[PDB]
Amino acid sequence: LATCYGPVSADVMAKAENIRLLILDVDGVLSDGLIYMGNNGEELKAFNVRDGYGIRCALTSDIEVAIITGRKAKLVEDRCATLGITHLYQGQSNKLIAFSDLLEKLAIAPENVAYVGDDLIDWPVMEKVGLSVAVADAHPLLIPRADYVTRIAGGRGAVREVCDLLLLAQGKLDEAKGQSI
Amino acid sequence: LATCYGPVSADVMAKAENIRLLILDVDGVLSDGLIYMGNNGEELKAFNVRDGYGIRCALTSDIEVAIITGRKAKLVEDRCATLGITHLYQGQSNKLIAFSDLLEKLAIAPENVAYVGDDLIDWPVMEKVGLSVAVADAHPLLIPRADYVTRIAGGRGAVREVCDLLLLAQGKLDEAKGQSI
Amino acid sequence: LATCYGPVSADVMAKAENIRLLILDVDGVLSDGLIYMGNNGEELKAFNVRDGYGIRCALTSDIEVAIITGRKAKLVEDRCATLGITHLYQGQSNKLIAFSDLLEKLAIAPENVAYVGDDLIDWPVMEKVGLSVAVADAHPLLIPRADYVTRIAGGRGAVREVCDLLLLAQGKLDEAKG
Amino acid sequence: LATCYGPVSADVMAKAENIRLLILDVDGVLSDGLIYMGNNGEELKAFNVRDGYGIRCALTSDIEVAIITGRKAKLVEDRCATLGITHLYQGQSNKLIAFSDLLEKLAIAPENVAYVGDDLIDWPVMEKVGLSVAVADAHPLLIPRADYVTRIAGGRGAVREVCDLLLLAQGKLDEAKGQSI
Amino acid sequence: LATCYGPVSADVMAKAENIRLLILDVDGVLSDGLIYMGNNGEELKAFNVRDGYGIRCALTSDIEVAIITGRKAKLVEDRCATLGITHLYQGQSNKLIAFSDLLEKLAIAPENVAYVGDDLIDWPVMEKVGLSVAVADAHPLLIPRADYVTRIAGGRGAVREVCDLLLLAQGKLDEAKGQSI
Amino acid sequence: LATCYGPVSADVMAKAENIRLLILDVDGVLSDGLIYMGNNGEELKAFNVRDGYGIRCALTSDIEVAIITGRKAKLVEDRCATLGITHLYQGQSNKLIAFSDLLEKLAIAPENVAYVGDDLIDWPVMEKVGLSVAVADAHPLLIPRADYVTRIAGGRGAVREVCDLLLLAQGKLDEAKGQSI
Amino acid sequence: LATCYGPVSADVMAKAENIRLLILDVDGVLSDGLIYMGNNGEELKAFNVRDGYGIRCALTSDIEVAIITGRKAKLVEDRCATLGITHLYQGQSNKLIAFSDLLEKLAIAPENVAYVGDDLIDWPVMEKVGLSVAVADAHPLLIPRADYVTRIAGGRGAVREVCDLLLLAQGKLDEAKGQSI
Amino acid sequence: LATCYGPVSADVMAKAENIRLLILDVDGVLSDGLIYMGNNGEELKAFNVRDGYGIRCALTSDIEVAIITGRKAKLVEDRCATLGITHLYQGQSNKLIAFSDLLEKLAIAPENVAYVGDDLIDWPVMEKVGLSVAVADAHPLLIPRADYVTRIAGGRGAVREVCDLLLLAQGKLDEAKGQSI
Ligand SMILES: [Ca+2]
Ligand SMILES: [Ca+2]
Ligand SMILES: [Ca+2]
Ligand SMILES: [Ca+2]
Ligand SMILES: [Ca+2]
Ligand SMILES: [Ca+2]
Ligand SMILES: [Ca+2]
Ligand SMILES: [Ca+2]
Repeated sequence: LATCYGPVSADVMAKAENIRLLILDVDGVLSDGLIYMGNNGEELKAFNVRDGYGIRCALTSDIEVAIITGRKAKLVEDRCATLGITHLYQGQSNKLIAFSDLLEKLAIAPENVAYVGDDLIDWPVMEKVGLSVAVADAHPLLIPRADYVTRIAGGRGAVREVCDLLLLAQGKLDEAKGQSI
Repeated sequence: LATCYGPVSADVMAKAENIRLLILDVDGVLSDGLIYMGNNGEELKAFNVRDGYGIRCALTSDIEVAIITGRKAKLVEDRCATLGITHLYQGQSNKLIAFSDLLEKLAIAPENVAYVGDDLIDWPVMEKVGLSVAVADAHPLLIPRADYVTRIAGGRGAVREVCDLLLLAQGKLDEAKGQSI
Repeated sequence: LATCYGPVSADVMAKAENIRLLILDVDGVLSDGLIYMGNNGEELKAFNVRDGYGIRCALTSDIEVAIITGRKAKLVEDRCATLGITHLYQGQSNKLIAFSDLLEKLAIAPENVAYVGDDLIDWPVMEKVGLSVAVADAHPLLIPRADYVTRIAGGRGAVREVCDLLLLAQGKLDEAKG
Repeated sequence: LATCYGPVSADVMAKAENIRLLILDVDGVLSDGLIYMGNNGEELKAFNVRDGYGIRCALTSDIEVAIITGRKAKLVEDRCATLGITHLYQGQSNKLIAFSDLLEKLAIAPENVAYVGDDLIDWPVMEKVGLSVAVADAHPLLIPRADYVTRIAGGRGAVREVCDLLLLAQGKLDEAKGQSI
Repeated sequence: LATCYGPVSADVMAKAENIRLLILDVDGVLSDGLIYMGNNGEELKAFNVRDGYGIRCALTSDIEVAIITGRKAKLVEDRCATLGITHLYQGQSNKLIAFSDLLEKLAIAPENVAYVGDDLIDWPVMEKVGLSVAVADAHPLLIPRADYVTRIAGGRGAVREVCDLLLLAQGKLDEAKGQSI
Repeated sequence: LATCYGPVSADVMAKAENIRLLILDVDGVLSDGLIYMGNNGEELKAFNVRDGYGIRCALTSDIEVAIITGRKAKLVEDRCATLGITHLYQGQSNKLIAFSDLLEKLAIAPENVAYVGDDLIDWPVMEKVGLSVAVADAHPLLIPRADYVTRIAGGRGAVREVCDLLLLAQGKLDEAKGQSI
Repeated sequence: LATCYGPVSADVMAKAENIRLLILDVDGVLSDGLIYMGNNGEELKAFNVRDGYGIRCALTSDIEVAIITGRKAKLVEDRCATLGITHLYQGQSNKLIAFSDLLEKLAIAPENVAYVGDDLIDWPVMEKVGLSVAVADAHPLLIPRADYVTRIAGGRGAVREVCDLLLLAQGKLDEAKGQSI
Repeated sequence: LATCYGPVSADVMAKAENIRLLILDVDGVLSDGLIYMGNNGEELKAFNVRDGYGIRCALTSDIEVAIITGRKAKLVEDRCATLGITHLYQGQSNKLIAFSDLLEKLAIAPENVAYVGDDLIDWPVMEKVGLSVAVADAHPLLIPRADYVTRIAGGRGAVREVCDLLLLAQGKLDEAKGQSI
């Protein structure tokens, strides 16, 4: 099965077909893994607009989007607001707790869940989900564990790539509309 | 014929000869597709100074330069001011509305218009223009659709490349002068 | 739409749908452009096995395969014979002559012909065909002229890529065998 | 776990551990996919010496090496004789005849069988084996189907790579000895 | 000996086993060598979260992490505060003074120390330590002097690479746990 | 002769031997050509620390460093202050004026001057100096005009590279000591 | 000026404009620098067909082509015969001897001569000619010495590139025609 | 000190200054690792002529060049003949035997010997010599063990690089005169 990023297995496509919830890591997935820090305590993070468009397409194609992140920042709240992401868990080490809460609130089986991570701290959740995704430049020890490895790096369109994959699998890609913000 | 970025087709050269208006996307085209967000509500974007030089050369050589963007930020208005861009459309989901508004105000035919984009939301406009351009690292589904694909990535000199192309085709490249800002 | 080598335009896919004959340049297209010459007058040329599979797929799926070369070698006859190619023109400077001979013999319109080339001498023929193809590492001046530029280089699987494209466009890719 | 070619999944390492027979494709796997032909009818094929060493290590460390190829030439016979490969099947469209012959002769289950191929014609065999492998530069559609994809290209050491993996997983790589021929 | 970044020498793995103190450069090691400066006198630097996870792993595994910088910035104090780095030295031109100071305070022999640098100013200290490390994109002249050259660039996970190496050498990597901060 | 960035011509080394003044462009030479802008008028630019070390080595080794830039920002003054650069020209559209002034004030012949540029507006000055330099990623049309093309891209160490070259040509490289700032 | 291989300097184009004779190295220039030797005393060498087309264009556009090679083989004579090269010197250790003979025979000044080489043994002749050319993958010490360094590697179209440059400079490229042999 | 392939360590250079004997592997060192086999029992192996020039330079500069290879072919004898190599051992599985014979015959201490290899079978010999060299594309497990790793791949100029290194260290590089064969 061909995609606009390269061929994927029938098994990966079958997994993506069932996804009702896409959970995303922030650092190294939605960003390039950097943290910008200033002398007056300012903190910045870079997000990618094409990911934003992808998220918008998913959110309006009956695919819920969630975020579970180890750090905690107001800027992430602002980013979730502008994209319309209502499910946000910040400052969590053991991400299994947020994951159990998500499966509870949305009444959703783990087989209908996809997760995109970039480090070993993400694997406990990724192990349980229907479609585990590692970004192109994730930690070397995570890459072979995931169901699908993206072609695009974290913060460069890896999330858009996953969004495109889910929509294509469900026959929603051609008629998908979002906002490139 | 020969350009400093590599050979281009005669058809692309001929399209570029009639361009009286260059419409530019912002995110992914004039920038590398990143939005910097802070904890105090700050927002940054990165612009390329060699693109600035190209835009100046275009404006000072009878080629109007316009911007249509899906995002809305004051920093964009500032950047347009410093470059002497007077045509700015922000927060536009359906870019056809703004595109139609531009052509009626400037009294210019769609064939005399070039558009440089990076995502699928730009295509409805790009389809109608004389010279459609996708940046090197545009969305993979956009690339095969455009009349021309730049060698240089978004935010790295892709706009300059397009400006160089228009000027050369119009025999203005030798005499064109600008400010590297 | 989507291909295993990456996205292609609607216009290119429409062109590939109509192809009944694929004409192939040899040097730089079926080979990496190299000529091996020996002291006893030996001559070798390298061919790609995956191109072979693609040509066998096309030939058994209603797509005829032809060759027009500027060089002349017995080894090229041997290669065609093993692949079941019957239309071979060697030592052809002006490739337009061999081209007209093919359209006549097979009773085929130039719109239903694809040509894969790598140098400027191939252009007079590529201009006339429905689907012109330059290989990834073709001469720089030929590349922007073609309808489609391959992702794979000459002798590396560029021909297989084109066979894949024709069979995909014709809905034959799944069923085809080589 | 970690290999000298990069991390592999526990799944691949566990599959490699269980392997008693290694079936190898020739063209595009043991060679770089090229057929060198001459005017007098001479034919050449190129092989990699570091692959040779790996085959000698596998054969000396209780792993069988077998070849199923669609082509037929005397040179392939000669290569196998220099390596001590006793199981060779040439000129076959359907590689399932040879694969099943190899299972009855060695009394070996499909799971203890690993296959290295580079094209779609190999897939029927690889589908049924314990560890299916595709070389780095295999046909794009074959790549996502394999359990393992080699880092090294066909004819460059993709076979050595698989031999190194088979030996590592079996704890034989430390004291494995071969001849670089 | 196999790591997830590729093979390392037995001597490097032996040196890495004895490490109780890891001293790190900031600029070009924890960052990509860039200083972001503003008109109101702002200063930003970028850090890598996967480096943070590595640092947290070392500190919780009996490996002290310290920093010696030639620059002085409040932002760096903040980054150290998040990671649990208690030994910070800023504004220091001659890094030997800070180096001698650390060994005296921690009662540690130089052979039990590792240093990760990127420029020639780091060498006088690196020469003395048990394990000297130059990052992948360090100054050309520093690279051949170091015991180990990282595969990953400064600011992109070179520090995490060293942490992973130290933990594997000491048999602590499997059980090592940190926070991606 | 051999340098740590690769071989250089005998003419380039002879030209570097005579250099008493190094003139640098800012944008695309000391930076990667990006301008960061915010919604509150904030302006940011990124500088490279290893460039800073080079400039420090040059200034302390009897090579004067000057800057001529077409933009104007306070942050550039802050950078020049820290590096000890006293010759700065901002908002300079025609760079030939600042060049004439520098030769006048410092009593220096153009043959003893080096200029590092990245765009075509730099050329009128570069044409007159003893050693003209284009950065690796300078505008395509400037590259073939320059006496030397750096290996390193602008804002990534292109200036450190030129600094190393001048110091090597003059036999000051080993004696050179600066601050990594 | 712009070429299909990228920009070249005005000085390079001026040198190319005067060229009446192009002299070529064989090994590393017309070939990829390989010698194929066999057990029966067979010797092979690889030539590039697009180089042959370029050579045919040169000879038919009032540009004499000649070869000076340090080795001697009958295959080279055969190659020259197919291309119509009539000036061939083999087994040539001091290439200045053949160079003088050629210039005497054709009554041509050193300035009207171009030489394409790949190794240091070629420099004494290259130093004297109007246009000296080192191929992209020439010996690293030769590269900085040449007037022009080709973009394309030896045996891959470096000679075609030089032919293309001479024809363009002399205004003969559009109407130049050869045979792809 | 600095070389035309990049900086080497002061240790590697000091080792290179003592080298009187250069022992070379064949397959993967003087060639790219390929064995060409034919239907009528023909064998070919490709040699690099720039390597030949380097070997000629070594042999004329008080550096003996020897060969120990695991395979056995008349073509290798022919290649040694043309280069003037008289010390050739073929079909050697345990290379320590021929190594002991060499040191015995030439009356040379192992510290004054250099070995260039590409696989693990070379290591027992490399472990004993003064300068062990692994080629750029050697087996991954060999690379970290060698004193020096070449920039150039086997059969592409790796041997030339080593020759250039020995001559440079002994002050004979500009001196060096050979035949490009
Ligand atoms: Ca993460
Ligand atoms: Ca956009
Ligand atoms: Ca051709
Ligand atoms: Ca195969
Ligand atoms: Ca530093
Ligand atoms: Ca600039
Ligand atoms: Ca040569
Ligand atoms: Ca070997």
